[PDB]
Amino acid sequence: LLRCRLPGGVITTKQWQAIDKFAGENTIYGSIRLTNRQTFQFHGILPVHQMLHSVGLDALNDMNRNVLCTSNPYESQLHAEAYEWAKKISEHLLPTYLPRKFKTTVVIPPQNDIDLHANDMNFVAIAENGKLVGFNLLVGGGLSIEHGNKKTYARTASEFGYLPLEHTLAVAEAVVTTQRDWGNRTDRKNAKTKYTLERVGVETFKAEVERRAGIKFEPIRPYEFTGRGDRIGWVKGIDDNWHLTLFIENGRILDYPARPLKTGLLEIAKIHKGDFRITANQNLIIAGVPESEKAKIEKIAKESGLMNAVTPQRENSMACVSFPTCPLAMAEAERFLPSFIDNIDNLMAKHGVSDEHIVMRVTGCPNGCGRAMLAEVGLVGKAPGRYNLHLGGNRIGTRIPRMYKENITEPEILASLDELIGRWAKEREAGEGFGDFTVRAGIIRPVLDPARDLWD
Ligand code: SRM
Ligand code: SF4
Ligand SMILES: [K+]
Repeated sequence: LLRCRLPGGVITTKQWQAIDKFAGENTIYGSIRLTNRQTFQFHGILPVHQMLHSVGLDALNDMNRNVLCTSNPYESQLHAEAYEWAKKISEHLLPTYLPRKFKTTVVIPPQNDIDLHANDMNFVAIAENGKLVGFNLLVGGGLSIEHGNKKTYARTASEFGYLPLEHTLAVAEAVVTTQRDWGNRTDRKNAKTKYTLERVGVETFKAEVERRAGIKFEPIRPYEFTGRGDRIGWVKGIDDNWHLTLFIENGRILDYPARPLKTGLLEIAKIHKGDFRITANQNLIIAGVPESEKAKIEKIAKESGLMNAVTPQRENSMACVSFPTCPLAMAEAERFLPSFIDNIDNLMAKHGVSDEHIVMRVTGCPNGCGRAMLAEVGLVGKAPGRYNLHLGGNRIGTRIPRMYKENITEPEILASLDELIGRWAKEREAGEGFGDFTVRAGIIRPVLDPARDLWD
């Protein structure tokens, strides 16, 4: 288990060739596993640092995780600056010993693909005239819980306010240090920013950030999100450039019989002009393809099975690694997802909603790596073949799903979803999401204040 520091998930093709080689000749699984934090992982490393170092990559005492950045903004020009800022916060936060690991993102509305509410510190980009002018700071998200422990909880991030671009690093540092100092010194399970905020108060925390940063936040500038999914397929970028996002189930890059995904990405990397972007959804964007290069790239991706069409449901589903490599796994996630969505696809078709989607996620244990706690339908592993079923989140990821059923099996999960989806298909309003609907229809009470009403 080695993991690289790759802000915004942008990786060059040169770097891609060096990791593809290593993955194949020096690991048990021979795979490249894209993670939901925009970086990659090798599994079963049988040196790695000199390999990383040689292509300019570095492997992260440091309580800092990979800083995310919206990978494919609708206003393509905004990416360059937002990415430059992600990269700067990354290097800036690089060595203080934090009580718990600190997660940070730079978001570009209206896309919340980086799933901000799962993170400690978030900078929501505010642009004017195609230029970033500042950020809206949201602080305090975290998804990890412990089964049966009502003192733990998933929490969404809180809005602190707006800050001009210039005050970015000072604020970033102030948040880190204030969590570092105020973080719970007695228990590690209460040491996350989300716990500290609830202990001292958002306002008490905010006032301190201001004092330390040397500024005063301005009121939050309007922003809204419309989704969290990737833009699978070709999208027009700036100039004559195009972006091809490839759907990769579980982000597992390996050559399968008749679907050489791994060789396919290597072939593309060899003729690709720009670079690649690893998404927060475990997919890969072949970025900056000249219009003239579209057919060449598409030809390879197509041959390799990288462009095999899947349903919208599949494209919007996610699972953590879990078995066989995770030591904390309670139930299958990655290896369970595919056949599981095979089942969901059938139920979707049975209900005439095959063109629809439900943000469906499966996490192998309460730690929550699969981000099931921000899904419309989340599966939290409890034991082999068993999961806690949570319902009631939303498409954009701003609501925590309450536990609906506990410790049940797939046949039981499927039987419950069969009935709920059927109701949704027939009783929903125009454009109404499944999560919102379960809450509107009274199928599940909403979680309005995580720290106080997440547990029944
Ligand atoms: C690879 C990935 C899930 C995936 O399939 O993509 C993952 C994989 C692993 N996670 Fe994670 N988590 C991943 C994103 C996160 C997420 C979601 C996110 O960050 O977007 C969270 C939930 C949000 C949160 O932090 O609250 C998450 C919360 C945890 C926790 C709980 C931490 C806590 O505060 O309690 C742990 C366990 C721990 O460290 O105590 C952890 C533990 C672990 C490790 C590294 C297991 C371990 O501690 O030894 C899991 C490794 C499995 C394996 O064999 O590879 N992981 N994990 C993600 C790696 C991200 C990265 O590149 O750094
Ligand atoms: S959620 Fe649990 S099982 Fe899944 S990858 Fe994270 S630690 Fe392992
Ligand atoms: K994926």
